[PDB]
This record gives sequence, structure tokens and C-alpha cells, in this order.
Amino acid sequence: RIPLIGEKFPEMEVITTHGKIKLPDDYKGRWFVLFSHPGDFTPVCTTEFYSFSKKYEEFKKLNTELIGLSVDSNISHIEWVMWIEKNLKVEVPFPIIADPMGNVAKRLGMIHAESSTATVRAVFIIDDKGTVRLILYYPMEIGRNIDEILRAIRALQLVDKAGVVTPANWPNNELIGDKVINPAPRTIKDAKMRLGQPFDWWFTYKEV
Amino acid sequence: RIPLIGEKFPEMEVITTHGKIKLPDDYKGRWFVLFSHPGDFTPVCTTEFYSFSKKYEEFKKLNTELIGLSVDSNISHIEWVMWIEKNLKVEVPFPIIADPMGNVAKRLGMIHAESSTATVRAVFIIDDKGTVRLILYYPMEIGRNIDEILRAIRALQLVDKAGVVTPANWPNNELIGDKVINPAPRTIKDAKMRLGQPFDWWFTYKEV
Amino acid sequence: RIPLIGEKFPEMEVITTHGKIKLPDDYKGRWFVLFSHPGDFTPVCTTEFYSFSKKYEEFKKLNTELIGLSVDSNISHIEWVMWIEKNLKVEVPFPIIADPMGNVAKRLGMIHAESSTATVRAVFIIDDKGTVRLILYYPMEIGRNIDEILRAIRALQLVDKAGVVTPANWPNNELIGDKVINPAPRTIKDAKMRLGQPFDWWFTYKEV
Amino acid sequence: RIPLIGEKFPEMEVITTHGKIKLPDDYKGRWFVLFSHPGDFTPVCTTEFYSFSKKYEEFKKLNTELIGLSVDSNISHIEWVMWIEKNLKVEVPFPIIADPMGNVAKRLGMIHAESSTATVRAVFIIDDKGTVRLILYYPMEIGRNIDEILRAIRALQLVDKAGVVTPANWPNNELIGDKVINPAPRTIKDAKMRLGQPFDWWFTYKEV
Amino acid sequence: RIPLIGEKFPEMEVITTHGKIKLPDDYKGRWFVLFSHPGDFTPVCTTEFYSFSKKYEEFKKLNTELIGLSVDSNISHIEWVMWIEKNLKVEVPFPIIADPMGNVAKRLGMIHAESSTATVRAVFIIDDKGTVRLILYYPMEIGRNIDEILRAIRALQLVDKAGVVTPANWPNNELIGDKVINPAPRTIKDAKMRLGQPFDWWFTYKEV
Amino acid sequence: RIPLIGEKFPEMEVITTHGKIKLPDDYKGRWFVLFSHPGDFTPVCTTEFYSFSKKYEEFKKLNTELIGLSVDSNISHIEWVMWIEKNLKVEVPFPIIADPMGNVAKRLGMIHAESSTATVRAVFIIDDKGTVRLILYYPMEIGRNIDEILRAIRALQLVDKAGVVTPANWPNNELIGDKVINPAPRTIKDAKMRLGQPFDWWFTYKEV
Amino acid sequence: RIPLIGEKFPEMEVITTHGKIKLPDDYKGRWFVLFSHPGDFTPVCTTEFYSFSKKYEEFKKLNTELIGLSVDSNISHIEWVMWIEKNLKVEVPFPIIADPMGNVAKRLGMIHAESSTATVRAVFIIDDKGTVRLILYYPMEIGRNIDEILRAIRALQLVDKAGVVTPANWPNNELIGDKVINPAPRTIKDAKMRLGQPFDWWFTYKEV
Amino acid sequence: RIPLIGEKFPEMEVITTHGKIKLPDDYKGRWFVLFSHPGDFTPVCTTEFYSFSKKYEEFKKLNTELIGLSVDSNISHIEWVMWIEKNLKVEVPFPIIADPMGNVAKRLGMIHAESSTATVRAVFIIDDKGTVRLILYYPMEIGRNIDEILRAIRALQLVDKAGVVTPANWPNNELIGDKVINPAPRTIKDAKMRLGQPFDWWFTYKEV
Amino acid sequence: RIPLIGEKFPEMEVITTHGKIKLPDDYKGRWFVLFSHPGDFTPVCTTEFYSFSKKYEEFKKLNTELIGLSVDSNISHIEWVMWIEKNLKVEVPFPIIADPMGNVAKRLGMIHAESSTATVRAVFIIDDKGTVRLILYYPMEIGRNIDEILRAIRALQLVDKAGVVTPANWPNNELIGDKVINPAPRTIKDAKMRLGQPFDWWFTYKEV
Repeated sequence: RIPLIGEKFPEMEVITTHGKIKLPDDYKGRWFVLFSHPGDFTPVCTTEFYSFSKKYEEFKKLNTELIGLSVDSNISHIEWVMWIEKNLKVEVPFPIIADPMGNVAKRLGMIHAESSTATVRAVFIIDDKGTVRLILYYPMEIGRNIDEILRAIRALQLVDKAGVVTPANWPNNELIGDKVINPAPRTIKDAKMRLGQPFDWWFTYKEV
Repeated sequence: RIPLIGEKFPEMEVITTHGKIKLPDDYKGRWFVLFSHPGDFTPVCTTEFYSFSKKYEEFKKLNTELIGLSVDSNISHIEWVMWIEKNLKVEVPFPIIADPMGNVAKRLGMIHAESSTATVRAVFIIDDKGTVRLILYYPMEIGRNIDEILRAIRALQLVDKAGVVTPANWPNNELIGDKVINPAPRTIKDAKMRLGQPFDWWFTYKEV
Repeated sequence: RIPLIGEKFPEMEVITTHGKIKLPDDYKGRWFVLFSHPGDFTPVCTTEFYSFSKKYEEFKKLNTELIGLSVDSNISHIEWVMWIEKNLKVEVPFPIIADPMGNVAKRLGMIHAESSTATVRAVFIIDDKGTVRLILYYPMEIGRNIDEILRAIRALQLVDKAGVVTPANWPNNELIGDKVINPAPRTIKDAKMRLGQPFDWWFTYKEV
Repeated sequence: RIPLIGEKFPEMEVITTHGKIKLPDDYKGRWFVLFSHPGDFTPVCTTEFYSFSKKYEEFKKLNTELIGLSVDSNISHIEWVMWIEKNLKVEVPFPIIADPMGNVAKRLGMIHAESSTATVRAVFIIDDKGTVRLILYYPMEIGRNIDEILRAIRALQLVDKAGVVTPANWPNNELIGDKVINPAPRTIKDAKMRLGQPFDWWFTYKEV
Repeated sequence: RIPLIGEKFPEMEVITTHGKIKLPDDYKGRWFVLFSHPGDFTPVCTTEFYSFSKKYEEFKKLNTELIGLSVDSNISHIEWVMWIEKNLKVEVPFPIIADPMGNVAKRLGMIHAESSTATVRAVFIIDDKGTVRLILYYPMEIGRNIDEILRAIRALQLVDKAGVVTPANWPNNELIGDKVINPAPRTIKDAKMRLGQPFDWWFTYKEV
Repeated sequence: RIPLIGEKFPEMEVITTHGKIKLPDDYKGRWFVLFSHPGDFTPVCTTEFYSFSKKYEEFKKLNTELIGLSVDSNISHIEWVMWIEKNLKVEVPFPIIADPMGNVAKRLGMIHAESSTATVRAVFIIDDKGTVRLILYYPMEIGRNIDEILRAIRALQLVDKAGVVTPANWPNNELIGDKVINPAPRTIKDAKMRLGQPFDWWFTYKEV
Repeated sequence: RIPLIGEKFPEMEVITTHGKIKLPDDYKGRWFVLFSHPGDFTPVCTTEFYSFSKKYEEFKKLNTELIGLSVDSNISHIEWVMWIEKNLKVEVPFPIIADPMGNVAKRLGMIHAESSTATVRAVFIIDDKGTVRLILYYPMEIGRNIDEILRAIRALQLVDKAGVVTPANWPNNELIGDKVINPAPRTIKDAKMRLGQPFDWWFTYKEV
Repeated sequence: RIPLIGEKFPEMEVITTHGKIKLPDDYKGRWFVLFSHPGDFTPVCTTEFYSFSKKYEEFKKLNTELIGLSVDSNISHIEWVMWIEKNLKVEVPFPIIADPMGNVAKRLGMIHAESSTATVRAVFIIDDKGTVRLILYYPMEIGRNIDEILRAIRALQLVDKAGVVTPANWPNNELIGDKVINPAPRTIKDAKMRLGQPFDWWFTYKEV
Repeated sequence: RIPLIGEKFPEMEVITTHGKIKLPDDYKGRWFVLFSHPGDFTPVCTTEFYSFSKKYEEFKKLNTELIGLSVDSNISHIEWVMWIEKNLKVEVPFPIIADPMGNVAKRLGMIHAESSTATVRAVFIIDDKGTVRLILYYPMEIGRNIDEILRAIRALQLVDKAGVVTPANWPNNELIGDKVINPAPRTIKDAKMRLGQPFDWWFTYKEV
């Protein structure tokens, strides 16, 4: 049923421009960003793939793989990738899932009310253990911000490492900038231990 | 049932720090950003409200109102707002919906699998006619990027005005920068009319 | 539910390379051949479209329109048609229905057990009053015989005109060649009236 | 439920002019063409049986057996076969399934909407492993083209042998005649390996 | 649901060697004997039709029409009737219902457990108002006694005329021969009125 | 389903200002008073907590623990407790259950018809074996009488010790004051044994 | 279904020691206390009726009527009342509802898990408009505190008059004694208007 | 469903030795005793009919009709009645309902667990308005007491006339003999009006 | 489900003026008469208990125990028994089942349509093996005839001893007085053996 933050990504086998892929598991110690686009040979989706491929190594340096998805035939994916390689001079280095009929698209709630024929601009961020960490549904008509996906992976990974929480617009928070936040105390014992620290006992910040 | 892009925002009456509000309709020619946060007096949600209130007038200049939401009592909202006004020196100028029991939260799919006691960081963007235009589910542990919400409203509004589509990372697209994209042709007549224009017949760009 | 010989073709509105089309009715005094192919840019489907477009005027002279269908996006149809026009030097003159998600494909039983991602090579022959007259399911891996579709329309139309029935391999039947067959008698009165005519009372042939 | 291309032919035992027959299995390394006709002693069905029996050895040389079927009593089959042997001077050498009540006919979707009392002209092509390979529903009023059934078996068998796909109207394709087609590449690696071959990378042809 | 003695014969339209017939009503002031036989060109059913046609005028003199029924095609009926006319030298003067698929046969409970492909030897006697008066199910393997059907119509008609009841083996009852029986008294008043008449008060006989 | 007098308190794990607590069992030889209040930082609920904390040791001397509950976040509980400690000069020494979403509140029937957003003033008295002994639903708008809860525990405990029953307003009954009542006789043997004692045989009193 | 605070008391007609009574309505501008007891001639229930009848005029001075209820026959009620009048020297002046079978008892959730044969000590307080204002379930074995029921009516009535809320143990609150509490502010406008008043902005007290 | 005391006797039409009878209504101002017996020509049932017919006029003088019932054919009833008239010298003057199949017997719960083939000795007493007043199920093996049925009608009729209640074994009660009893008082007003009359206020007796 | 003649009395445990009783079994070699009355302190039920207690030893001499039942509390039973002992000068020597809520009363079909608050005057006669032998439903308003219950036990016991059947009004049958009846013959062999005995072969009488 549509997956949510905290649930494990559903077991499913998909057919991609790089062969078959077994989806939560073939990426079982990496993060990955599964993202949909309406269709191949549309212009906005092309700018998005250009941007992803140009920024691919920042995705690799954060140990995440990209994997796209659309309701177009896997031959059309190959012809789209070939057009991109030769007109925009960049090679799309990640797999694109072909799902006509939209079975995996419906399973992840990627078909909305405004088109019955194509996905929206969905983005799932799955971590190294396969849990769904972040969900974005952008509409057809505006492209996504790829640097915001990177910013979110950095923050999500820092959370797993340092057991902290990132502030808003991190690492550019207008109150504490680069600094991260201590997870608020759970009992009254723990809370009193942090009294008189800057801001308040529930709002304490460190640096990393 | 959980609303999706294109559907009208569900009729519902809510109780907020500014009184009662009738939700899709009291904002019937403005845009608004309905957004949830886990709970009052948590630190990350505080940085998010600080950032929203500091950037409030850019939201106003785009004709959108902000409206928050959490499973906390409306008295706790008032005490949170008062703490923010006097420690961070800024007045929270938008209403905060109080929903304990989580009835409106469950109706908008804001409760996920990782906490049974609080919303995630959901963001809905509703337009001047009440249709849901954009949906974001950020997890509890990372704060949101508020400038990305603004960027998306700008783009969504430009789409409604000029009947165009924005490229990725607009207005900073690595192929066409500020320029917007012509919606691809629908029939074979229309497609041939655009042959030999830069990129290809489905990928044509103008300026605004 | 899957249509059958004698039933009226189901009311449905489809989106094609020639715009919108209202399917049983926009062809309300013509015959038409609705036919599916697995996907654009596959090789066998290309030879089939070449053959159809080269033989288009024999279809027109029998008052039938062609209309194709596949689970590919309508932009991919336009790009396929453009590739055909410029590599094989022929212009595809009939509409191609775009149905991703496969809603109209499932409704006509065009998805079989051997691929979950594409139609088979289905062929429906609908007459001037919209009734389904003939159904062919060819598999993905062999192309269709287009002259056999023409042969069947000729025969089906002669049946409607002369109230006869065509023999096997007509107009090349190894017993009576060009000649057509009288519909066998229904009662015992009618049967005795035809006794001692060549072959037998149920097997009588004329010429047209 | 009505069988489709790729599914195995349903297990069923039938009573024929040659005794009992166990249907998918008694033909377990041969191909066979199961085909229905409306009824014995109708004229068009007679021309079809004449044509099948005259062409029987081309069916045998392709390792396929013929087997007919109708809602008529098995005594009426024998009397029809005897009439054919002595008026048209040819012996019907294949079994004819007798199914009054129409149980096997309904199971294979051979009864349509235009007669509640007889089958249509259905044709199933089953291969040496029992999978349904091709389905034809011709109406009562036009006879079938038997040479087209042979053409389809030849092509289907060549596909199983050479792992190719036949073009339209094969072996008489107006682009490549006798030549068969290479199955289009599945991944982007495989596609680039075939660049600059005649037609395009998805449309490559050999000879056999 | 299977008709029973006293119920009206179900409305149904059937297709016979004499054209269409509307079954309970086209015989709306006559009696008729609807009877099934397994199939045309079987030997026992032939002797039964011979016997019926030879005795046809005794059926006519009792104001009853005969009408047969089998799961064989109406062309096979005509060919059976023609074989009978020329080998046994008698013309079958009554209609034979053709019902392949067996829809009317199943509706009258004429298909039993010993053959799934043919009716048994059912006999229904319907009167001038359409009520089912008598039901016989003889098996495939023994022919019927036609003089017993006549004997039963005579008795059933005498019952309707004289308000009596016929004894066993009438008109040859081993106690009272030709004589018929008075319907036994219903109340104790009526019973005492008949005391001391021959046999007893419930068993009184007259002559006609 | 809503618990009742005599049933065991439902197994449930709750999150409180003192950590996790496993509810019927962590108190498995003590009594406890589970009680709800509408919300933190409301005035009447504050007076109730003041009164409970001031009288805490009378609760301890009767071997009962207090444990509160509200639909407010556990951080808001801590901030409420801190406000009480420093304005009313008393430390709240018992755990407060945090249940937003109201799952445990709905399970104990603590949400009524007059507010859909907060509990009423429910009071459950559970004994040393975990059975529900007494249930009070006070409305939002009047505070509870805490000395009446103590009076009821004293009486309930005396019942368990001496196998008696307390009179009305005990220990201040206007007929027998401090004295307790003998449980009325169950059979007619037992009843006659108590005849002519003061009041009557069903109404006998002792002292403790 | 079991009534709750805020719901209107269910329409029902009952048979009492004072005749028939139509329950929510015959008391349509008075308050009333409907209360159950296990059974007549039990000792604790007797002390409770004594106490109620002795304090009857304080109930009358607060415009409330008393009405009792038990699963005992209405003749047994009369004999119990007569025993009370002559042994305890007081006349029971209020009606007692007789409900054997327990239909009204089950409808108000007065039968619990510890006896399948008698009610518990339930107490409902209904106001002049028929809404259920307060619910008490005391167990069989301890009698009720009648002065606490009076205290609650006084408070509930003061709430309806002065739009206030009573503190805990009112009119004997250990913080503000006789004084009542202002209902906490609902919006942030209203809250700031009360800043710097004693205790805090949500905790303000007046006198009556 | 099985009728009970107070319900109206179910509408039903029955076939009896006196013709058709419409059961609750043809007796619409008389009382009647509907009674079953296992079967005709059993010995105990014969003694019961003898006794009923001999006492018939006491039944008539109380304005009640008798009507019997058994699962035996109505001819067997007539032959049983005739045997009784001539061996026991008495004429059975009441109707006997014939119900083979037992449809009316099952509807009145007259078939029990000890025989699946015959009724028990059921007795229903219906009054002048058709309500069921008294139900007796005697077993097969003991005959009924007919004078007790008369005694019960006398008492039931006296109740309807004088609004009283008869004592046990009336008119031979060992405490008050012929005298009848006043229906006990319903309210406490009415009860006190009868104090100090003989026996007690609920036990008062008059004479008729 | 409501018990019937021949079924075993349902297992059930009941609470009576003599303690607990396990109902079919604690009487496992005695007969017993379970009988209901509407309520204690009603006048007719009192006369019935007087009569039962005065005749108790005739019940004991037939090896049957009495046991009563009503929807009144077991304390009210004791007070009723005490009133009877001292006003009517007789001690009620049998147990009275207390069933408020009416669970055992509904299980035995003792609540009818004329009062929803009390049983009717039901009488069950159970034998030494626990089978239900006789069922009486007398209405509220007439008392029962206790000598008729005794008469029925005598007859039922004689049946078990001598394998006979008692005539009507036995031992005072107007045809054969004291004499009992031979159970009618079951087969035609047995019947002829009794021909020419007084009355007839099915009606033979002996003496005991």
C-alpha cells in the first residue's frame, strides 16, 4: 500500500536500461534515490536528467545510487539516453526503470489526479537498510531542485552518524548555521540536566 | 482519502491560534502552504518557524498565506509562539492549526510509520482555486528548506501565467538558466511546425 | 468486458497523434481496423506500419480507416512516425492511439500472458454500424499479413451487400473460386426447394 | 478462463471421430491447430475442411496436427465426413471434436454474441510444449484463409529455432523480403554495439 | 427451474424444422407432447420417430400436436427427416426443435448424469391451457412405448371432461375394466352419502 | 473495549515523564490511580495536580501510585511540571502519560461527546492484582475532589481485608458512622442464623 | 450506545414506584440524578437511600430531582420503601425505576464484569436541557458519597451561570478556596490581553 | 416463528374435515382450542377425541370451538371419525385439520425431538380477539386432561370480565377457594391504599 | 435453543435459595419439576407456592424434586419464603432459582410477548435421565393446577415402567377408567396377531 517514512521499501523486481534489478536488495548497503518522471522526450524531464548526470559524483560520494522510472518502454529509454548523450554531450550513468501499465508506479503512489497517463515527479530516498526516509511529489510542470535532494541526503546521513537533527535550511540555518541540534530530552530527569544551556533545555546545539 | 496533485483540497474546518478557519475556502483567491511539524517545543520545528516568520513577506509578495499544523493543544501553540517571540525576537504571524487526536492529520496522510504520536514534516501547496499543487513529506529528523518552497511557488505561479514549464533547478538551470520551456507539442501537425528549433521539436525554450 | 463478434464496439474516448477521437462514433458510417502493436521503435511493428501506409488506399477504397494503438506515449508516436517518414520514405497517414497505463488495451483484451508490459498484435474489424466483426490476436514475434486483413474486409462487405457467405480462401476457393455461397436453408420447406442443385441442398453457389 | 497467448492450453479430455483424446498432452511434442467451425453440413465449413484435408501434408511437414471442433453430435461428424469423402473425393484425415452443450467451446471463448447456438471460426495454434501461440476469431459468414495459418506456423517455428522475429507479410516483406529481424536490444550496452547498422540499432536484419 | 406437474410450461421461443415456434402459446388450445431424444441418426430414436409418424393421426384425433427436441443442429434434423422419408417410406409431419448448447434442454431437466452430451428420452404432456400434466424420463438405451403416451392422453382428457379418475391400466383395469372412478369425498357429510355402495365410500365407479 | 469494574486493566505500554511504563504490570502489587486531564497548561488541571502532589503521601501510605494522562506531548508535560514546581512551589512526583493521537485515551473511553480534542476527567482505580475497581468520568469544567478518591481507596482496601462492605459516606455514615456492614446472606440457611440482630437479617454491622 | 458527557440522555419510558415516567423529558427544565443500586434489601444500598432522603431538600434547592434504579420488581421496591419508612423513620420521596431483565440498565452501561445479575453503583447527572453532565461508576462493595454529588451539581450549575470553571475540591481549593477560574484564552490576541495577571495568562481567577 | 402468549395467532388457511377454514379469523369472536394429536387410529388420541366430543357442550357454553390437527391425510381423518361414531357411539362434532408434510405443525412448534414423524400433544387456547392465551405441550405417551383445559378457559374468561387473577387450583384454592385475587398495586400510592387488608397489600381477594 | 420433548435438559449452573445447583445433573436419578413464576410477592404465585409446599410429599413419593424460578433477586426469594412461612404457616421446602437478567429464563423460552419484565408460568418435567418430558406455558393471570402436574408424573412414570400409554383423563378415562393402553402395533405381522380383541387391533387395553 503506498509506502511511508519508516516502512521498508517494498520488494519488487524491475526491468531497467541496465538489465533486471531487485529493488530494495541489490542496493543493500548503499542509499538510493528512486525518482519518477512523466515521460521520455519531454523537455523538463530532460533538464532533470542532465542535472542528475552532471552531479552524479556528488551522489556517488554520498554512497547513493540514482535510479529513474517512467511509464515508457525500455526501448524508448535507450533512445532518450542516446539523444541526451549526443545533443547535451553527457552520458546518463544510472538505470532507468521501464514500467508501462504502471504497476510499480501505482504501488508507490506515483500516479495522481491530474494525469491518468503518466507519473508525477516523485522522489523516494531509501537508506542503506532499505527504509523509506523522505518522499517528494513534485507536479509535472515544474522541474525538481537536485541540490535540495543532495542537501537532504547529507543531513539524513549526518543524523544516522551523530544521532542529531539538522536545523532548517541546514547547513545554512539563520540561527546556528553549520551547527546541528541535540534530540530533545525524553524524561524529566534528562530535561533538568540541560537547564540553563543556550536557548532552552529542549533546544541545545553542538558542532560537527 | 489522501489528497493528490490535481484534486481539490478537502473541505474541513480547523481551530487555530487565530480562531476558526474554513480551510480550502477562507483562502479562496490566495495560494497557501499548509505544513505540519511533529510538535511544539521541539528544536527543529522551532528553527523552521523562525525561518518562515523571517521570510514571511516573500510569501506575502507571492500572494500565499502560511498555515501550520501539529497534534498539540492550541494552548501549547500559544505558549510556543510566546517563547519564540521573546527568545528569538520575532513574531510568528501566521495561524497554527491545533489537531490533537490527529483527525485532519490522518485525512492528509501526515502520520507515517516511524511515529504513531506525531506528524511528519508534510508540506502542501494549494493554489488560488484550492487545488493541491505540490506535496512534500520530509521526516522528523531533518528540517525543511524554506527557500525551496518559495522557489516552487514562483515556478508554479509562472506556469499558471505564461503557460510554460520550468526547467530543473530553475531559475538556475545549467542549460538555459532563467529561461522557461515550451510545453511539448501534442499532435503531429503541431510537432512539425517546430522542427529545426534549438535542441529539438519537443525541447523549445523562450524567455520571460 | 472483452468485446466479441456481434457486440458493439465499446464507447471510449482516446488520445491519438491526430488529436482526440471518440471511438465507435467518429467513424459512424465507415469501417475501421483498430489494431495494436507492442511498442514504437520496435522493428516488426515498423514493417507493419510501412506495409499499412503503403497499402493505405486499398483500405480507403473499401471505406475503412486504419487506427493503431500501443502503450507508448503520444510524443514517442510522433517521433516514431517522423523516423518512418524520413528513413523509409513514407508518411504514416492514420492516427495512432497512445495508451500508457493500458486502460483501453485491457478493456479490449490486448494484454496477454507472455508480456505484462505491452500489447500483443491484436486486430479488430469494426463495420459502418460499429459492431465488432472479426478479431485477431497475433503474438509479438511474427508480423501480421496485411493483405489478409484486406481480403477479410472485402468478404465481410460482400456479405453485407449480397446476403451471401464467402468460401474458404475466397476469392480463390479450390472448389468454386470467385463464387460465393448461398446461406443454408433454415426450415424444411425452404430446404426441399433447393433439392438436386449442385453439391447439395445446403451447399449452393452463385456468382457476383 | 479464456486462454491467452503464453498460457498453457488447458487440460481437457475430448471425444472425437478418432476416439478419446487428452488434449494438451496427447500432442506433447507436436504442434497442433485446434480450430472450431459453426456446424457440420454447413457450406462454408465444408470448403474449409476440403481445403484443410487437401493441404494436410504441408501441415504434417511442419510437425503440426489438425483438430476440429463443433457443437454437433459425433455421429453427425461421421456422416459429414462420409459426405465429404464421396462428393468432394477427399478423405478428412484429422479428428473432429464433438462438443454439444458447448462445454469446451465456452471454456475457449469460442461462443460469441452473434449466435447463441454455434461457435465462431476460432483458431488456436499450440506448440510442442502446449503453450497457446496465436488466436484467431473469424466470424461465421466468411471462411478462413488456410495458407495464412501455414504461413504463421512457419514463422512461429523459425522464431523458436533462430531466436528472431519475422517481418510483416513474411516471407514477402516489402522492405527485406525473405530476411528475418534481430530482436531489439534490451539494455544501453547492447544497443550501442549495433550502431550504424542498416536502418538503425533497433532494426537490424539477417538472413536464414 | 425444472417444471413440475401443475405448473405452466415455461415461456420460451425455439427454432424448429418448421420455423420459429413460441412454445406454450402457439399451441394454446391444443394439447401437445414435447419429447426429447438423444440425437439424430441414432437407431433407437429413429424407430421412435417412425412409430410417432405412423401413429400421427391418433395424436391428431386427440387434439394433440407432437414436437420433438435434440441437441443436434437444425440442418442435421432436416437430413435425418430426409433419410427417414426415403428409407422407411414415411414423412415426419411434426416439428423437431434444434437446441445445441442445450439451453432449453437444461431448463426442462432433460440432461441427466449418464451423458453430458445428449438429452435422455424425456416426455412432457402439456394440455390446452399450457399446464404440465405428465413427465417421463426414459433412459437412452430403451425406446419408449408410444401407445402408452396415447393411453395417457385419452385418460387425462377424460378426466378434464367427466371430472373422474382413471383406474390402473385403464381402459383395461382388472377390477372395473372400462369403468372410471369417482373422486373420493372430501368432507364427512359427503362421505356418508355414499355408504354401502360397491367397494366402499371412497371407491365408487361409474361408466362413460 | 472500554474496561469495566471487575475486568483486568488492559495490557498496554505507555511513554511518560518518567520513561516507559508497562501499564497493568509495573504496578503489580501496588494499587494505582490512572487519571486523565484535558490538557497541560489549563488552569483547573493545574489545581488538580497541585492537590495530588500535596496529598501524595496519603496516596503512598495506602500503597497506591498516581499516574496521570493527557493528549499533550511529553515535552509539554515536562514544561508544565517545571512551571508548577516554580510557581506553586511543589514538585509533581508521579508520572504523566503522554498520548497524542489519543490511542490509549480512546481505548479507556476517556474521549466523550463534548470535546473531540481532549480527554474528560476520567479516574480509574486499579488494585494490586490489576482489576479495575472504580470508574469516574468528571467533565472538563469542574475539578475533581481528591479526598473522595482517597476515601474510596480506604474503603476498597478495607473490603479486601475484612470481607465487609462500607456504608454510604463512610467513615461518616449517619446510621452507623465508622462501622462497616456484613455482606448479606446468600442462602436461606445463612439468613435465619442472623434473625433478630439489629436492623434486620440482611443489614448487620460490626466494627473494625 | 452507552451515553457520554455532552450527549443527550436517551429517550426512554420507565416504570417507577410513582407510575410511568418519560425519562429525559418529564424533567425538562430541572436537573436530575439518575442513579442505580445493585438491589433492594441490600444493606449498603439502604444506607444510600437513607442518606439521599435525609438530604433530599438540598437536592430540591438546587432544582434537581432524584431517581433511582435497580433490577428488582416494582413490588419489591414498594416493600423496601415501606421497610425504610418504618425502621429508619424516613420516607423515600423520589421515584425508583424497576427494570428486571435490565434493558435500561444495559443501555446505560450499568452492568459490569463483576456481577451478571445486578447493576453497579452508577450515577448520571443530567441538566435542565437533558445533556449528560457527569458519570460515576462506583462498585457494589463501597457506598457512594452523597455530599460529593451535591458538590458537583453546585459546581456544574455555577459553570452554566457564570461561564467559569471550578478548581479542584471547590469550594475548598488549597490555592484559591471559594474562587472560580476564568476559562483559558482561545487565540493569541485574547491571551496577550491577560498577561501579568496572577499565576499566568491561562490561570486567572475571580470571585462570585 | 413459534407463537407465544400475547402474540396473535398466525394467519393461515387450513384444510379440515369440515372444508377450508381461515384460521385466526373464521373464529373472530369466539374462543377456540387448537390442539394436535400424533396420528389417527392411535389409541390414546382416540380416548382424547371421545372425551372432547362427550364434553363438547361445556366447550360450547364457554363460547369456544374445538379444532384438532394431525399429520394424517384428510381421508384418514374421515375414516377415523367414522370408526369412532360406530364403535364408541359418539359423533365427533368439530373439525380436524389435515396437515401432512407438517407445514402448519412446524410453524406452531408442534414437532419435538422424540418423533420426527408426528406432532406431540400440543394445545393452544386462542381468545375472541385471536391472541394466544395458553400453550401446552404434552408428550405422545400420556393423554391430556380435558377438564383442565375447561378449568383454564373458565379462569381466562373470568380474568377478561372482572379484571382479576385466579388463584392456584381455582375454583378450589386451599386458601380462598372460589374467591379470585385483586391484581397487585402498580405504584406506591396505590399500594398504601390497601394496607391492613387480609393477607397483605399485594394479596387481596374478593368474590364473584 | 428452546428445549423440546425428548431433548436433554441443557447443562446450566444456577444460584438458588439452597445454594448453587448444577441443573440437569444434581438430580441425576430423580425426576424434577422446574417451574417459573412471574415474580415474588405477587398473589397468584403465592397461592401456587402454598399449594406446592402443602403437596410436597406426594411429589417426594413419586421421586421428584420441585425447583422454582423467577427474575427476582435471591434476597427477595428469602424474604418471600419468610413471609409465606409466617403468614400462611407453611415452610417452602424446595429451592427457588434466582435469575435476574433472565439468562436461564430466555434459554428455556419462559419470556413471552405479553410481558418483557417477567416469566410466564412455565412448567418443565424432567425425568431421572434428564430428558424433557412435558412442557406447560400457563399465562400470568391464571394459576396452575398442581394436581394435574402430579397426575402427569404418575402417568409418565407408569409409561416408563410398564411400556404402556395412558388414556385421556387417566386414571379416570370415560371408556376404560383405571386401565392403560397397549402401544399400537408397528408392522403388519404384529397387527394381525391382535385381531378381534376389544375395540380394534390398534386399540387394546390391559390393567395394572
